[PDB]
Amino acid sequence: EVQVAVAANFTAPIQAIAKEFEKDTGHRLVAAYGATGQFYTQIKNGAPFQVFLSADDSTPAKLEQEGEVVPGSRFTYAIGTLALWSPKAGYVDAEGEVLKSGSFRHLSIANPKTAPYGLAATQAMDKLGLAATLGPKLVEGQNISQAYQFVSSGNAELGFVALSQIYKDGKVATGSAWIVPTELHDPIRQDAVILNKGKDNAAAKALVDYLKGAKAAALIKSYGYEL
Ligand SMILES: [N+]
Ligand SMILES: [N+]
Repeated sequence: EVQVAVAANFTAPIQAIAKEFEKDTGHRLVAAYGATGQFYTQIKNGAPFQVFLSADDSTPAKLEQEGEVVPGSRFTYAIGTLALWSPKAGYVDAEGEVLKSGSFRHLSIANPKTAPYGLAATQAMDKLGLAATLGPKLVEGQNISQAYQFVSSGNAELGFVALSQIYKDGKVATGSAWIVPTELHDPIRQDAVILNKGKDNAAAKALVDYLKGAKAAALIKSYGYEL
């Protein structure tokens, strides 16, 4: 009974939370996935979403200034991490020296105009002093899921991906990765919000309470997010 717009980094997490949420509360979570920025437009245009799980905090804040949000509704549900990643175990070294030494032609990022995880990537390359040399090599996905898939499918040698896409059981579980240290970019604070069409909706209220709950908190951290 709850239409949720879900930033692509949070695709697998919400599919998992949706299964326990349905069983526990009886309300069905119907999720659309995509870039935070694309949902900003859809919401502005009348999309039926009732809850919005952003990959940032500024987009929910922007929507509230423009009257699309229930005041009092904004909270942080997860804090993400950026990783440089390749499915090839020898390719991305433990310190990220490939960004400086590598011979790759394609570096995958999510569209930084719509994807907070892409913005974190361009902040990190900028603070590394590598924006001018890596810029020509960039290939932009429409969201962090597409950016990841470019690397997984071999359309780019490596990419800046969401930790949630490669992390299981407290560990990067596949390929080779460098965890981007936070000082290189703004913390990836991911905020949730009840939208106008979710005001006074029982499933919407149940969901945000659930996201703050014990079963949701354990799943969220199992994908590498901090709370
Ligand atoms: N930056
Ligand atoms: N820091």
